[PDB]
Amino acid sequence: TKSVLFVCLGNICRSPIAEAVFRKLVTDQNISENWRVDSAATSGYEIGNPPDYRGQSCMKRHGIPMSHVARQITKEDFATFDYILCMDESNLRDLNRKSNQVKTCKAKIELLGSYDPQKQLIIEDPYYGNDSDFETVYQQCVRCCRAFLEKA
Repeated sequence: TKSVLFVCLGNICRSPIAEAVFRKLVTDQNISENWRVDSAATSGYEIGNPPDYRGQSCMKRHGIPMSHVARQITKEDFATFDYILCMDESNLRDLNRKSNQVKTCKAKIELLGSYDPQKQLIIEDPYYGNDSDFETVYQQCVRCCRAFLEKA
């Protein structure tokens, strides 16, 4: 099995969308049995919350079921996931910090946007934005997830 964990600060905007995007891709290609897919937060602010409703409206317009309970990344996630793909530099900073506190870091920790063929390296937090900023994030997730799936 291969595994990927999508990470943002709160695990309510960008990482649930990336996770649902990726799960769609793998499910539609008949290989979701081969993938463990999940999303998690670097912070504890949103634990137990569903995705931001704006993101749900976005993903409903694109046909994508999205069903998630926010959770914080754990030390175990570094041992178990093959990839931890994050959204921005503050995510990357925090994840590198946590990775250095564990014994086993199996996971490669990378920005998701490093996969973009269009080269938009940062998936910007849409929390303080509007519907078009959710849509940009979805479109980044779709490009980057497909490149990642091809490379992984």
